[PDB]
Amino acid sequence: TRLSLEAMLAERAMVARQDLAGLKRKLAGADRVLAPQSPEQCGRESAQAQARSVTSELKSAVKEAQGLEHQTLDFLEQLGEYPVCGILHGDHPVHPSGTHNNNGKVSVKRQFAAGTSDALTCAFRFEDSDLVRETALKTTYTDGTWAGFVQRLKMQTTRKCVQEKVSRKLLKQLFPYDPQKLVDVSGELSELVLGIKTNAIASAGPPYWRTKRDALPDMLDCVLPLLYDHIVRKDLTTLRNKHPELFLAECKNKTDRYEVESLGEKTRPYFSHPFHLSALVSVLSQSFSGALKIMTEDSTSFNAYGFSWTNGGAEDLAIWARQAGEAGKKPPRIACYGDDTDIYYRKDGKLYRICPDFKQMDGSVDATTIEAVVDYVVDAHVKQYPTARQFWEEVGKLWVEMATQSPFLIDGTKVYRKMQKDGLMTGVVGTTLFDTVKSALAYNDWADQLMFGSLNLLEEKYAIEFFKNKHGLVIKEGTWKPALVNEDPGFGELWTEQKFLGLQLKVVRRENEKVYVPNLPFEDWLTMWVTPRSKYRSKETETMRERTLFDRARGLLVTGAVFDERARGLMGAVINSTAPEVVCMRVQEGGGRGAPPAYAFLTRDGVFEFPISDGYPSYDWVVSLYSRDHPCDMPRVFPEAATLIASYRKQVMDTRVVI
Amino acid sequence: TRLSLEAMLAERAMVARQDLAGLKRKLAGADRVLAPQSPEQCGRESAQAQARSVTSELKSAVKEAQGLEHQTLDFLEQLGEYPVCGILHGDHPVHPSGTHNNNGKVSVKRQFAAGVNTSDALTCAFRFEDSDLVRETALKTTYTDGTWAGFVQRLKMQTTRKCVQEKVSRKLLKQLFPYDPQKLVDVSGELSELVLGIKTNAIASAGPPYWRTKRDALPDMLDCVLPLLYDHIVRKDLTTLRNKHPELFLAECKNKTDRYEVESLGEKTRPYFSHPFHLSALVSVLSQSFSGALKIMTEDSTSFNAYGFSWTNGGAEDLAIWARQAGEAGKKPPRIACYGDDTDIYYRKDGKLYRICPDFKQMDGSVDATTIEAVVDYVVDAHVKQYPTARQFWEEVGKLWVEMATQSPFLIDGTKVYRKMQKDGLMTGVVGTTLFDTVKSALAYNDWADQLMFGSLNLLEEKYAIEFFKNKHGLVIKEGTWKPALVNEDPGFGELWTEQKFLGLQLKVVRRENEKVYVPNLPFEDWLTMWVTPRSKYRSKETETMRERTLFDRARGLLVTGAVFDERARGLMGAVINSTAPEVVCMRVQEGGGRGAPPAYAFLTRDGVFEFPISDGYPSYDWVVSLYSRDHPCDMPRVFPEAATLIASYRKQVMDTRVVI
Ligand SMILES: [Mg+2]
Ligand SMILES: [Mg+2]
Repeated sequence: TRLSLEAMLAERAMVARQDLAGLKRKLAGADRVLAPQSPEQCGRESAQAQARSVTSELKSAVKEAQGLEHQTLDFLEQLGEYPVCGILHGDHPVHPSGTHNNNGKVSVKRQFAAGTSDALTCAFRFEDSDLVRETALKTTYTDGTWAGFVQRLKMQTTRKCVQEKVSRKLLKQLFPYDPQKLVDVSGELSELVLGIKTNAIASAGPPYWRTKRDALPDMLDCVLPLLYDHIVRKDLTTLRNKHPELFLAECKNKTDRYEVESLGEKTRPYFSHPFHLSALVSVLSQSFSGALKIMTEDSTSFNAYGFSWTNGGAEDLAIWARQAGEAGKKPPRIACYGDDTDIYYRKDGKLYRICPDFKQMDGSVDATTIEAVVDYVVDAHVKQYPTARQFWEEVGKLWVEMATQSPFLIDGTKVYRKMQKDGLMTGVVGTTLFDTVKSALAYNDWADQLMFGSLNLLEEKYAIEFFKNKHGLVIKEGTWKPALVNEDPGFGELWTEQKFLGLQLKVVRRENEKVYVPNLPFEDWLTMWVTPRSKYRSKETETMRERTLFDRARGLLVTGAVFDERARGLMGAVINSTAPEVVCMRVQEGGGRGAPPAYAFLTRDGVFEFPISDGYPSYDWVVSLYSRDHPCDMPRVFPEAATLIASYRKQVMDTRVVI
Repeated sequence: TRLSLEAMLAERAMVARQDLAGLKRKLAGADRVLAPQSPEQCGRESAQAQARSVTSELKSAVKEAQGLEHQTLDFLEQLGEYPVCGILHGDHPVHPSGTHNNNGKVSVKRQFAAGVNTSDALTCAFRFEDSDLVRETALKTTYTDGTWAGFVQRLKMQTTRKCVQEKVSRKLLKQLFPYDPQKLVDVSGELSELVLGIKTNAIASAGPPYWRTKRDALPDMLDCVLPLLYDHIVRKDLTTLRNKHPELFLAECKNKTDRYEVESLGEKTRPYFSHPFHLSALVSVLSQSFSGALKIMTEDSTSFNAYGFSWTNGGAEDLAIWARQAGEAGKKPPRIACYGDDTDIYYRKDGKLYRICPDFKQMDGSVDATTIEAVVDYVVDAHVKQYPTARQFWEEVGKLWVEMATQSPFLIDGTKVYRKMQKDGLMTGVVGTTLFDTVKSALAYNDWADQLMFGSLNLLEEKYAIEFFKNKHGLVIKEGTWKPALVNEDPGFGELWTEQKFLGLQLKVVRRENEKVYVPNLPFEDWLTMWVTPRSKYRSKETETMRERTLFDRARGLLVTGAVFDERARGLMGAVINSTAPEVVCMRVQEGGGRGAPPAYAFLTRDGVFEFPISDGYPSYDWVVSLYSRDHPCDMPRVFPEAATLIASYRKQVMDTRVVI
């Protein structure tokens, strides 16, 4: 008696899905269920050479833009230099020795490196050569450029803003929430802070200069109680003046997909705040976003922050939109998510959709909006939990400061500050909500003006002037183009050609029912496919790179690529060309279910889980994800994999037989 | 990727306990709770040299004994050679290519290696204990493969003894071995699910034709051989299978690596038989179900069965309560408990309680075929009476069980296949060995007890008892081991019931709060023998960390088994625990499901599974006594009370959000 044979089998299975050579051998000749795929266009040698040619040209384009000189930073206030923080936690300084330290002053260095071929090689292997080359040459995943970084930083720290007229009553109307879903912030702080969610590998900011996971004990055990003590004694000025690095941010260039042709003019900045400040404010921010209604749940709400497409969401959007009324008679339907908007109105009874773009919206976010949002979120909590009002009002003051006036490093030891409170410091906790409110306030006023009779605000020329003069918002010319909505699309038809949250809305068939699903043209799926958000990693083994392609193919199929013939066929070719042992190996990501899709708005929580790491997204299964309460199993690539790997298939052996 | 800080901390803690360098640093100034310990007696240098001298002398004794010539194997029937099994499972033969194959015939090679156990534990004993005693104790016993000479000598002894057929019926077995029929497994279920329920040792040999560990051979056994076996059972066609694939019924006769007395290495090495996995797993359905249903003597006063007795949670005291019911010899029934070849006998003479603990000499040679067949029939009948729709299948399995216990062909060394000349004599290692031994012993002691009631009170005396067990039951009682002892029926704190052992342990009373607690006990010298003779040989790639952690785990196991109740044994184990490095105490460990390897002693609990509460606690007197107490639960003390927060580098501080500012 050590263990049951059943337990023995279970343990053998765990080890077996870790033996790639063993999986290869045991899956040999197994029945494989193949996804639909496009036919091969060229051989491995040609596909790889064609991908290398594109990559070489892009590397050259990046190197040239990265060589451009950049403007001076004179548009910011200069604050001198900060001393490296000396606070100790036990045996070590919280600011690690010999890092981010130039002769005792805090220092940083911006990364603009000039360093994706695997996915591009696949696209050339299975898709049209000219189309793949032309698409892949337009966009690249890059650190960007000094010149474009400074240009964009200037644009969002020097804009003339308009202070919004906003009150708690108005925000209740535009952003209703469920008070019973707010976290009880009159509880103990440690336990509240331990509840916030964040990215384990994101930077903890100054003074930690480490990942959040590495810095977490220093933040929790050492800095947070120090911060708390000075908050409640109203003594933050002493802490700031003695330990300025505790309130210092870092201004960083965002590595991202960028258009090759504007690399020299556009790289997006964002700000990385100290871990203790962002974690503390996240208690309010994440509690509030968790409690917000979205527009499909409450027709007075302008909020789409929280909207998600699966489980009927896509159709919820359309049902909500069809309620839009005749302009100048009845309310339009306006949904705001960060700087993204979906606008519906009727003219002569016909439904129209507008999907305009703001230019560098964060530069237009005025300080009055920022303070009103903080006050609205704080007041929501203290109305429900009034015994903790004063503590969280102090936190709200920290939040406003972080969003508007934190000092920050860029490159070297020079500390900077924005000249004015106006302009949102992108990346601060709550960025998305600040953007959403500013947009909704502007569109709410727009809708009021329609009811006042100014129906020419339906027209681009006057709309652009209105948003600029009355709200300090820049609507990109050419983006205000009302489109006739196909209100009840037929099978395979689009709602409109416009995108919201990065996706089109389409109707497809399941049985004989219409299902609303996300969609994109092939070229847009291809752009995402060929520009993975990962740099050359020598660590990445052939097996890991092979598995990455499989996971990314699954992710795009679930996001809607299964509903485009070519995109579906490309992802299917990737899946079909994945080795059996790579399909069936044990994987870490997704809790062993396989890495979830990159697209953030499939579900409200943001966490999507594949049912199994060795399934693939068939049309039927993905459609079932977008249908309401209509479930389908994810199909296995190798139906017999479990028993093949275990080298055992149960046979019923009856003990009751006559002998 | 996106996680709560709470989950982030939990994940950090997991990583932290795998980083020995980090643990060492974070536990450096940690406040340590010390177990009671003996003081250091000599330095490391002197302790290692003294240990080296002992191992060197033992290695020499073993090599010489292993050189002794062995007697011939002519006392067995010889059956020729068997062909290597050719059955394929998918892409491979069930009998691995290029192993156990001599020109197409099945072959084995007995291992009699000259490597003893390790010297780490012996070094600790020299470090913290008296030099003469450690040396004298260590020279007496060694963990060894044994010798050819002793192996064959012992094999002959248990395959050639004249046995006495027992007079036994289902009615008598019901009387001596009551069981709960509702606890029997429903063997009219589907066979696969029944076989997947049996428990065995993942790394034991799967036997012929697999020649692999049970873990490695399991899919071959389950998916390939078992259904083949099943098909031939239900078609009454086993003869076809045996004649075509004889390796499917072949056993291996093996020398048991074990602790052995150095001075008898040449005369005594234990044989046992390793049967094919498919046979032992199939029969284990009945055997393990039956032992799960058996009553033990402390639950039913008619039962002679202690197979299933366990010491913790009041068991030790249950034994004493049960024993005190023994009556005046020749007037009222004694109290007799049988476990394998071990017995505990109680009777009263002039009202005074006496205890006998005799030893059988190689009892398996004495187990007669009538007893074996009766035990199988009783176990089968119990199941088919409770589950009558499966009578015929399990009656066929019972026939296989009897063959495996009495007549399986077997290899020893080379290709020669042998068989025991007679049915009599139990093939030690067959599934059910313990029960077969237990029934044979109980049948004999039941007859002994009957003779007392008939007036034969001279059977209380060794001379007449030994003659009776030989002549009436073919059992050999070892001279000098029938020595009735006055029992201390109500021992005071620190006092023994008797100095005798049962299941390897003495019975003692100790104090907990203000109550008496009955606990297992041993003299220091016996704990020391076990401590210095680990059941493990030298293994390369066994890092110092693993070796240090093994000493820690073995010290815990001995303390829990009863060493905490002997002052010197407690002090030696405590010295080892206290000298274990903090990072070794607090590191993450695999054994015991992350709680630390459980004690080697098998009878702490009935199911056999013992789990430590935490891998970084130590067994204090208070905690161990609580395990033997009837309910009284106690927490296992941590060696480093602050380890968790030190390792996490975080200790919660209450920060009130309701403050006025
Ligand atoms: Mg848009
Ligand atoms: Mg005994």
